[PDB]
Amino acid sequence: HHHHHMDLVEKVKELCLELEEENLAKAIERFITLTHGIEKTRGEAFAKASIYGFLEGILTTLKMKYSNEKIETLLNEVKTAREETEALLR
Amino acid sequence: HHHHHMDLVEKVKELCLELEEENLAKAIERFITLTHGIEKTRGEAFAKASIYGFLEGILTTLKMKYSNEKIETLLNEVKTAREETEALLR
Amino acid sequence: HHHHHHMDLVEKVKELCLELEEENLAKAIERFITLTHGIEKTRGEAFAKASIYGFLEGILTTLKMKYSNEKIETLLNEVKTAREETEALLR
Amino acid sequence: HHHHHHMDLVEKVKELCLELEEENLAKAIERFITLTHGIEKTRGEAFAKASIYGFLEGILTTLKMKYSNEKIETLLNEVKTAREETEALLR
Repeated sequence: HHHHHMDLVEKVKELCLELEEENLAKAIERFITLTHGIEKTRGEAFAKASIYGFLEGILTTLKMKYSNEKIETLLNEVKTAREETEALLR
Repeated sequence: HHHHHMDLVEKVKELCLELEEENLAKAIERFITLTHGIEKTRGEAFAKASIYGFLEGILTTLKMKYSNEKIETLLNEVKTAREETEALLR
Repeated sequence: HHHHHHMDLVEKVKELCLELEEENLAKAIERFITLTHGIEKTRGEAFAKASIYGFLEGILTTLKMKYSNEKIETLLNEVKTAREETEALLR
Repeated sequence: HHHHHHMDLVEKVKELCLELEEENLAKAIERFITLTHGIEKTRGEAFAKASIYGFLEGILTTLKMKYSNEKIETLLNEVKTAREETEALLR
């Protein structure tokens, strides 16, 4: 099992609450909010790489101020989403 | 006073140590190293949006901890570089 | 901060030229951005952006020597800022 | 017919500014060029030249919006030539 896309961006914003990090999550929403145009102008992979990377940033430093199973689990999940996103077919 | 590319990345890995987050700096080094081919494979904006998003994710979370003037500074600098990177010419 | 980028920043500059009566100038930009579309194809984005942005700097700089409107410097700073990001590399 | 290229082109233009009483404009070209120094080593020569030339044309263009000097038009077409050549690929 593994979360993906908008789903994954939620399992994360979520864990941010469990960590009592309110603004952190509000930011994630404000960030994904702006990463709205990128979509059409640059394409889907570019749009995912930004967000997935941004979520990688977070889950990365959180994994320092806390040590839950969740974080690592998610971080590895998001990390996999990134690796799929940038990979090219041909 | 704005930084860019490798430089802005360096001035961020730097704030990490200043913050006593060596592992974090190590992480960025890893991230930047793993971005490696992306620039080749997907392009420069992709590689940039990818790494800048990550840096902004680290920074956005730290800002939810320490309160240095640097952090909010390096943040607006990262967001601005991400914005320019994603903008299209026509 | 509130920096403008790419086509949008270009668009701002043209506008500013209008807000200054300078029309043939605003008309000139379009002429320039148009006669430089393929560049992106052959040299890429950074190169394309470095030509247009440098071009806007040149415009914004000689006007800042004719008028006083704060919008000029504010705008000049952004194009300069955009140039710098565009030319920076990750190594 | 021989035309100006690179550094000399930068000078002829910087010179025209002086002969128009706009030395600040001239000092700008000076500082622009300074700032655009290592870029040559990072993005290549074609890149460095396209930014500086676009910059020069941006000036020559808006300049032309305030003077009837014959030199400007020619000085403009020259910078235009320099660019066309610079951005062209050997393929």
